[PDB]
Amino acid sequence: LIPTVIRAYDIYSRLLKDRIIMLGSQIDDNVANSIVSQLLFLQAQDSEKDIYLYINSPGGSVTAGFAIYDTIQHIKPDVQTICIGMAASMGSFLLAAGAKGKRFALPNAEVMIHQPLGGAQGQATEIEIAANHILKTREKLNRILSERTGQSIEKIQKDTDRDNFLTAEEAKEYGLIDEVMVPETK
Amino acid sequence: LIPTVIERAYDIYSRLLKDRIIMLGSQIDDNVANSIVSQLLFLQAQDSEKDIYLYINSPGGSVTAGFAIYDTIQHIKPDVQTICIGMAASMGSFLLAAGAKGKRFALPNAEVMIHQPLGGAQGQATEIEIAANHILKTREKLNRILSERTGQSIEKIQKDTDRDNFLTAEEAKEYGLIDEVMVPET
Amino acid sequence: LIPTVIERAYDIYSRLLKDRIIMLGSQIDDNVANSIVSQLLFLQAQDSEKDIYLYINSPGGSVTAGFAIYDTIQHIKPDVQTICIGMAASMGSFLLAAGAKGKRFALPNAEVMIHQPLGGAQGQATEIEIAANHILKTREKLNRILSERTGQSIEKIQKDTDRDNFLTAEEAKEYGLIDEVMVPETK
Amino acid sequence: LIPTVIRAYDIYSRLLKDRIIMLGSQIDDNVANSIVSQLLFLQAQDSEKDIYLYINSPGGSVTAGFAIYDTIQHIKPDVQTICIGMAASMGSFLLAAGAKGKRFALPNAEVMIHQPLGGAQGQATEIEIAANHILKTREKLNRILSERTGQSIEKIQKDTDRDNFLTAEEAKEYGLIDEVMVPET
Amino acid sequence: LIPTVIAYDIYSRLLKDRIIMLGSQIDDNVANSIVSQLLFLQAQDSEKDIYLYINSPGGSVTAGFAIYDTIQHIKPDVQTICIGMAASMGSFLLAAGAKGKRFALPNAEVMIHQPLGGAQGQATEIEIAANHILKTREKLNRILSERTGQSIEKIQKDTDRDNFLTAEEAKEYGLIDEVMVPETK
Amino acid sequence: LIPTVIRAYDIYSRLLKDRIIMLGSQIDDNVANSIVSQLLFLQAQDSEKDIYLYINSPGGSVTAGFAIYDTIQHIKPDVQTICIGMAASMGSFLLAAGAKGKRFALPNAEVMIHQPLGGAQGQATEIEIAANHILKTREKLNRILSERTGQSIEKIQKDTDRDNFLTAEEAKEYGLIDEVMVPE
Amino acid sequence: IPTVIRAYDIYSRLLKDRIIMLGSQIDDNVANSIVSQLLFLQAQDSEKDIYLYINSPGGSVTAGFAIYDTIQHIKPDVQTICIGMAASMGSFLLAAGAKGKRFALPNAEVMIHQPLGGAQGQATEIEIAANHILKTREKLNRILSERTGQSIEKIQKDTDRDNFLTAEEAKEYGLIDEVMVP
Amino acid sequence: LIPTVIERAYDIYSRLLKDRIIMLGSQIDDNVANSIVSQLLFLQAQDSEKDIYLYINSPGGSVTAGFAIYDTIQHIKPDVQTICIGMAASMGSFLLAAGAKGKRFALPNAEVMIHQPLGGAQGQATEIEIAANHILKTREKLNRILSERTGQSIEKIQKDTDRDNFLTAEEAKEYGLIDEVMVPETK
Amino acid sequence: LIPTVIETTNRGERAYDIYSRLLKDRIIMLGSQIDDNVANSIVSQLLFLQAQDSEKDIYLYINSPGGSVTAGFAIYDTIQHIKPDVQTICIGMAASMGSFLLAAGAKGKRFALPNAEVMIHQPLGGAQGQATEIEIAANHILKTREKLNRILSERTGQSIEKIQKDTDRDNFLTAEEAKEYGLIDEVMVP
Ligand SMILES: [N-]=[N+]=NCCC[C@H]1C(=O)N(Cc2cccc3ccccc23)C[C@@H]2N(C(=O)NCCCC(F)(F)F)CCC(=O)N21
Ligand SMILES: [N-]=[N+]=NCCC[C@H]1C(=O)N(Cc2cccc3ccccc23)C[C@@H]2N(C(=O)NCCCC(F)(F)F)CCC(=O)N21
Ligand SMILES: [N-]=[N+]=NCCC[C@H]1C(=O)N(Cc2cccc3ccccc23)C[C@@H]2N(C(=O)NCCCC(F)(F)F)CCC(=O)N21
Ligand SMILES: [N-]=[N+]=NCCC[C@H]1C(=O)N(Cc2cccc3ccccc23)C[C@@H]2N(C(=O)NCCCC(F)(F)F)CCC(=O)N21
Ligand SMILES: [N-]=[N+]=NCCC[C@H]1C(=O)N(Cc2cccc3ccccc23)C[C@@H]2N(C(=O)NCCCC(F)(F)F)CCC(=O)N21
Ligand SMILES: [N-]=[N+]=NCCC[C@H]1C(=O)N(Cc2cccc3ccccc23)C[C@@H]2N(C(=O)NCCCC(F)(F)F)CCC(=O)N21
Ligand SMILES: [N-]=[N+]=NCCC[C@H]1C(=O)N(Cc2cccc3ccccc23)C[C@@H]2N(C(=O)NCCCC(F)(F)F)CCC(=O)N21
Ligand SMILES: [N-]=[N+]=NCCC[C@H]1C(=O)N(Cc2cccc3ccccc23)C[C@@H]2N(C(=O)NCCCC(F)(F)F)CCC(=O)N21
Ligand SMILES: [N-]=[N+]=NCCC[C@H]1C(=O)N(Cc2cccc3ccccc23)C[C@@H]2N(C(=O)NCCCC(F)(F)F)CCC(=O)N21
Repeated sequence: LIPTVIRAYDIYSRLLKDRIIMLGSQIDDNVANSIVSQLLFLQAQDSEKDIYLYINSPGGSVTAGFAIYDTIQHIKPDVQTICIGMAASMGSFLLAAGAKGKRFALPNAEVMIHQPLGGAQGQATEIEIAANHILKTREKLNRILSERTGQSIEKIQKDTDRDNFLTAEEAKEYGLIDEVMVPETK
Repeated sequence: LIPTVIERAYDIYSRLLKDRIIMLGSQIDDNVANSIVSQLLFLQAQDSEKDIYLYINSPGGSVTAGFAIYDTIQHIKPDVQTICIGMAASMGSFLLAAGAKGKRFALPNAEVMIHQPLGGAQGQATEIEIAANHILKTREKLNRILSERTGQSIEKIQKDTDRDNFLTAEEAKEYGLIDEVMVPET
Repeated sequence: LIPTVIERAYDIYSRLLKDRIIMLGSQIDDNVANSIVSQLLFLQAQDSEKDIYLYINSPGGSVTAGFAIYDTIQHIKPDVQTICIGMAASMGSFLLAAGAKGKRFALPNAEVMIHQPLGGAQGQATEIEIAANHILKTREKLNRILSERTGQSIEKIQKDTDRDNFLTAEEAKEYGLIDEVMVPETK
Repeated sequence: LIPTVIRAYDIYSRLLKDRIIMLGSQIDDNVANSIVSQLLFLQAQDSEKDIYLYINSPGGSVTAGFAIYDTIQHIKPDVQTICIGMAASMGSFLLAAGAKGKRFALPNAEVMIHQPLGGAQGQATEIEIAANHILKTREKLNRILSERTGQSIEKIQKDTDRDNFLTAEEAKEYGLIDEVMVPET
Repeated sequence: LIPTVIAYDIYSRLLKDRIIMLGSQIDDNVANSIVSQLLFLQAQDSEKDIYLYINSPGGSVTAGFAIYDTIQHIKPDVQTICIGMAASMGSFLLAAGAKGKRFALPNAEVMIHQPLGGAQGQATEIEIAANHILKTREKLNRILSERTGQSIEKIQKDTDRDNFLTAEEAKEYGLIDEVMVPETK
Repeated sequence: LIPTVIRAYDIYSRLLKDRIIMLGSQIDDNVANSIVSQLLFLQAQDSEKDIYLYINSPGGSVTAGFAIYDTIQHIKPDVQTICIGMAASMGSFLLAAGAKGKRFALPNAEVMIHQPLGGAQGQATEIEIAANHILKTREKLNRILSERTGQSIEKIQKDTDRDNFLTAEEAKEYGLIDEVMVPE
Repeated sequence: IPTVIRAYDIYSRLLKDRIIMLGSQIDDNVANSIVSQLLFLQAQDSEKDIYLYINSPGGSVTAGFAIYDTIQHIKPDVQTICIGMAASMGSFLLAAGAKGKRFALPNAEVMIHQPLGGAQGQATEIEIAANHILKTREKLNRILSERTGQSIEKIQKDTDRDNFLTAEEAKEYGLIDEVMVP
Repeated sequence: LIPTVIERAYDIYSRLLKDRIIMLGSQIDDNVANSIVSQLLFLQAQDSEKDIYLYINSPGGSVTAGFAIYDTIQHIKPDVQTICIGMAASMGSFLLAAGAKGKRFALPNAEVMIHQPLGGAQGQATEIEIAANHILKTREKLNRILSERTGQSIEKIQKDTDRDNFLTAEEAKEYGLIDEVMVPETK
Repeated sequence: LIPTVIETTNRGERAYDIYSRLLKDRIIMLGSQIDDNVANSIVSQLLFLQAQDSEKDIYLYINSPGGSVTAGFAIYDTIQHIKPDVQTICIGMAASMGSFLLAAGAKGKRFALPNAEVMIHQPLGGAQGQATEIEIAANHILKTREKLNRILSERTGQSIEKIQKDTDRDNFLTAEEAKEYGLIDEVMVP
């Protein structure tokens, strides 16, 4: 049950009013379509002011993740990315896809990078097509990470061969984020 | 949970429909086709001249449902722009190609896939024959229209759709399924 | 799932009903038939002169639910237009063929299918006989009305419905199931 | 529990000693392999004496049936066919396949003929291949039935379009069997 | 069915007075809602205390840290009040409240244990998962050490298995500052 | 379908306006959280006026029950308890937890007391911990019942060993309630 | 399964006259049995022909290759006789019989296609499985070319999808030598 | 149905055991290991000098069950030949490599596969650590023995077993898992 | 499918299933999870072998993940009761009650092959119902553990308190480690 805040907003709709979008679950097409539409709407409201993408996600669909990636790059406003809780797989990809100098993580947040997961069954030719497709998809993802992080493509491939868990501070020095957002007031 | 925007209160997809943006964001069944057909007809009645924008993030689905969307696009006066974000596969890519000439787009990292239609039949040989003839006719009809829409020959469409054929956004433009790859201008 | 329209706030399908368009967009069960019957009666009461438009994207379903729609169409004063978009199969195509003469339409890539009715029976020989005779009378009743609506003879309908018979929008017109293929004029 | 008779035999193996093979179930590969083995065994014991194929079966696999059919035709001994209870689909095809003048049914035995059953899922090209395969298989069945019964291929195709039940007498005059084996007073 | 007051649902009414309800197993949905609420209450009033009700058996560690980090990031003191139970990540969040303002009511139950997880597949994948959960445990223990005043190794021994504590025992442990006494009538 | 009464209220929210809280189901964390919130709301609405806790419950979670218990004792207003239908296990504990002199049952209401239920699976040391935990919980429940009823702990222990059903009148003489509320 | 009279079950009686029955889907259990039978028949008599009955929809590739290698290893000629059907690895094994001694009965069905498989998990795991089944296909197609006389590129085209053949069509393709007429 | 052979009525696998052939033709579990251990012990007692022949067509399975077989092979006096027919995967290929040196074979089209051991663990971080340390020790143990049996270095074994690694019979020979590919006589 | 072995005699052919042939030479196979069926069979086998010869050694083969404690104690007590020495040999694995029974073999005749795995841990159980029912089950399994630990201490030479710490969680041991622990006497080398 999502609480209401007083016009009357559900808490997530209230956050959208101050240009905060919530990527808070597994990335499927429904989540992507919603985050795309929110990005488009916020552009139309104001092309100058920053948008804030909250990321607490284990990842999910690559294609759905790319719907969000492209929409972030297409629109005029800077899209800040803030990892809170965890950003894994396509979650961590989108965290690195934020506007330069405005990608953050909170101190105890967990960033994880790995290679894409998929499947194929049937004839040897069908297996070959699926294998060729997912290998092209991985290289596409590794290319963009290399550009976004400033690590070489070969380093990205080695480090994503298996699940690679990084602390907030480790994700900064890797180049996935720009800053560990510390508690100033405390 | 779909967020709400206030600018009167709209759910996000209804706010997009106010600016003539329809969302084809899931598998194509009869329910999705009927919702889209109704949105198309409604937007015509509001304004028969202004452009409609059909967002496509879909893996295809039912062929007859897809054709309900196709025929309703062609019937109405407004240009329906097609925009592949995320992925457009099978009947999704067909409906991408059915967009108004000069206004079929795909974002850079969007995935396009074409293949032949999928079906099934069980029972007596006479029933298998009838179902086999039906799905072959259905493929000829799809290949006919894809040839007319892309500029490729029917024989090339049939070879290239014999098994799953993945295409980048740029490869989709070279093939004639889209007109432009919508680059990040800003 | 369903988008809202502000033109008072309507869900999209309700906005279409305001312009006398009814959506038969699913498998025909009793819930669907009751809704459509209630819509037909409402539109009559608003205006007995103006046309009603029955959008048909349906694979068929319950025969009796189909006849609930059929009888309510024939009972009311207004002409009810039928427009096949996507597909109209089994009782879907029967209802497509039940539209007011000269106002049964299909868009060019719509699919039409006709067959005999489907049913079942399990138990004693006497119960199987009763169920068999019932479904046979139902088929004759369906074929008699299809003959009258299309102009084809009862024996031609019985051969052409013996198995699944797929027809294009154009083939549906020349069979007599529709009157006109609604071609795109602006293109 | 199959009873034993006395050298001790289970009852079916006792029947096999007198050259009687029991086709008493759905025709799958295991049943076909056993009957094929039995036919080859009985040939080796005596290439001349008749073999008696009891048929109480609803049919089953077409390829498994043709394993039985071809093995019947290949071997030297005449293979009598006896429909008791029922012979349906490939069961009735095998009933018709017996040695000429030696295909029998008992008076209340049921004979049914229909077209083959199958299935296909996936791409339109895969569906096309399965359709063409099963249609060829039906033509193959109807051609052999035509030769065996004396009826035309076109009549067999009309009479097998839907389930078609026949009495013993009706199956005789159709040409599926030669005689109705009546009980003596 | 949640009751309404005049029109707020009861939980939304509590949120109007800066009370947030952590009353279920901690998953990502619950974490995102609480994070959103914490950020909203900061924006309304950056000075005034927030009150975090905890009746939770724990759940996801990463979801718990989403809540933990947001509490530490915002300016307002976040009071924590254990009512019913605070277990696992629940008790971690109870200890994470503003110093001097972590409470439990007299019959509330506080439980602490080590995190739970899983791994299946190759030895190398099991190794990676094992090193990951051990690092997560050390991170949890380091922060609990800081919050309670107890040593990291005392936390490790005391969380090796389920360790149930009364409200009073939790206070002397350093998980809470006070056992909340009844209001003055 | 819960009926509405007319400002429009669903029937339970209407009862909440007049300081009546419904504990009408199994006690889990959700029920407890709702009731806790209602008790805190009614305190803020008026610190003086009585609150009425309707109890028709088979019990449930002990920790969820203690969330309701502690919140009752915390707040300023007297909380009346009224058992209608049944109060079993933690249900009867909460019945007994009402303000002194204002714990009621209607004449055919069923009151049942028993010991807590739980479980454990795994290693002997895990079983021991789970066993020690549930025994301390029983000692905690029995100590508070002793105080609330006037019965000795050892009498509570014997009487809760197995399921012990009590009539409304029997509940009064035991000390779980103060009065059987007769027809007016 | 009936008995004949010492007492034999019918399949064991056929093994006494050097006949092996491949009458089911090819899994490891069927392959271990047939390999053991082949070895036993070699030891009894290294010169006399062995007769492999084939009524099989195919099955595991590796299990099929257990039977294939053992046929090629032993001294006796193994005749292959397709009765009912020989599909996929069943047809591969049919083509593997001694040269001039591969048969099918008139109405027997022979089918050839490419091997089936599957893979799930990481892209690197999918790549390995893809490369493995592609190698397995080249190996199967290579041997069929040698056994039939057809080119590797013709075998790859004809096995791209399910391809059904009559007994007569199997002869002129080179999968068998003779149609055994009654 | 396993066929019977008469000379004394043996089932076909028992007939093979008479001539000192043991069949490892399935997934390795405790039952299979116990049976193979017992056969090895029995064959030793019959004749401590003559070779034993271990047929391997197996996808592998339990590591401890596999080591039951490994140790019993090494314990007994007779040489235990190994012959891969069809496939030897994981612990299957380990046991293939464990045959008497100079007497480890594969037929030309036999698939040999080497990877790292598989396992799992659910529960507390401490319980996950114990299960992780156990399987890592087990992999080191397997890799050390493979090194001694093949002549390859431990670090090369480590890299080549990190993922599923399929080898042909010939590739298994040059890797050192087998000594000979048993080619057929011409034609 | 358990293979059968046929040996020629002067008066025909004698057929044994392989495990029954091992029993002829006083070898008993503990090759599975220890349930009551496994225990009863092993108990009966021990009793039979005693009656055949009260002086000759019996050989207990152990490849077992453990199982029922009471079933294990059926085997344990029967071993101790009979006169013949019962050698124990771990091949593959001996875990939990498996390793306990390994440790229970005749002093000096407990073995393991070099790559055999030996694991010790505390007993497993469960309880559901009333607090008092939980108490009884808890007290019962705790007494069972004390009983297991006390006998292991006598058999290994390790103190009760070290056994308790070493069995608190799953403790995997190599064959050599099991020797030095006192669970076995010798690693039987090739
Ligand atoms: N180079 N260049 N660029 C700018 C051309 C954008 C173009 C277009 O292609 N689309 C298609 C589209 C659909 C869905 C999601 C998308 C995400 C990323 C990009 C495109 C998307 C919609 C957009 N409109 C708009 O924003 N209207 C304002 C209303 C937005 C609302 F408030 F409804 F959200 C309507 C007017 C128009 O011409 N366009
Ligand atoms: N170009 N051209 N033309 C020819 C006019 C079309 C004609 C008709 O055939 N239909 C049937 C129909 C139903 C459903 C979906 C369809 C999709 C494609 C084609 C037809 C469809 C409805 C339409 N009306 C309308 O749009 N009224 C405006 C309201 C629209 C709303 F806002 F409700 F959506 C009512 C008046 C009328 O005569 N028609
Ligand atoms: N002989 N004769 N014939 C023509 C008068 C019809 C007659 C009748 O038989 N019914 C029964 C009926 C119920 C439900 C669905 C039906 C569908 C098809 C036919 C009948 C139906 C109701 C109708 N009314 C009405 O339409 N009122 C207008 C309001 C309609 C609304 F707007 F509510 F939908 C009330 C007054 C009345 O006498 N009748
Ligand atoms: N006409 N004619 N033809 C007989 C010559 C045929 C030839 C052959 O092709 N086969 C293969 C075969 C296998 C299985 C089932 C089959 C069914 C139909 C046809 C062939 C079959 C076996 C047969 N043998 C035999 O029958 N031996 C007698 C013993 C039989 C037993 F008693 F074991 F069953 C061994 C000697 C031999 O050269 N052949
Ligand atoms: N001290 N300090 N520092 C740093 C300034 C915070 C900064 C920011 O980093 N975010 C990202 C963010 C998103 C979601 C959850 C988060 C939880 C914890 C931290 C960050 C979070 C959003 C925030 N905004 C805001 O609060 N606007 C007021 C409305 C809040 C609402 F009412 F909607 F909740 C918009 C303006 C802005 O610059 N920021
Ligand atoms: N004011 N005061 N006082 C009395 C001081 C109590 C103190 C506190 O400890 N909490 C924590 C708390 C949370 C949830 C359930 C609890 C149940 C029992 C005890 C504590 C609870 C919240 C409370 N607030 C309040 O009641 N505000 C009134 C509105 C209540 C509403 F109507 F929203 F329910 C906010 C102001 C405040 O300092 N407190
Ligand atoms: N030419 N050539 N060939 C074969 C002699 C090779 C050699 C060998 O490599 N094996 C291993 C082996 C096991 C299982 C299946 C196999 C299949 C194909 C090849 C090998 C196989 C066993 C064989 N023996 C034998 O056949 N003894 C006869 C009895 C056979 C029985 F009747 F038991 F089956 C024991 C004596 C011996 O040195 N060998
Ligand atoms: N030097 N040295 N070393 C070691 C002496 C071996 C010793 C022993 O330790 N065992 C235990 C044992 C059980 C099960 C499987 C084992 C596998 C590998 C090693 C041991 C095994 C049994 C063996 N016996 C025997 O083989 N008898 C021959 C008949 C065997 C039969 F035919 F029954 F299988 C009985 C006489 C005897 O003293 N031993
Ligand atoms: N030391 N010690 N001694 C053995 C004398 C003990 C005594 C007894 O208490 N039992 C009960 C018993 C039952 C089952 C399992 C047991 C396991 C452990 C102890 C006892 C068991 C049976 C035994 N008998 C016997 O062994 N007869 C020999 C035949 C054995 C066979 F071959 F059948 F297995 C019959 C004669 C007799 O007085 N006894």
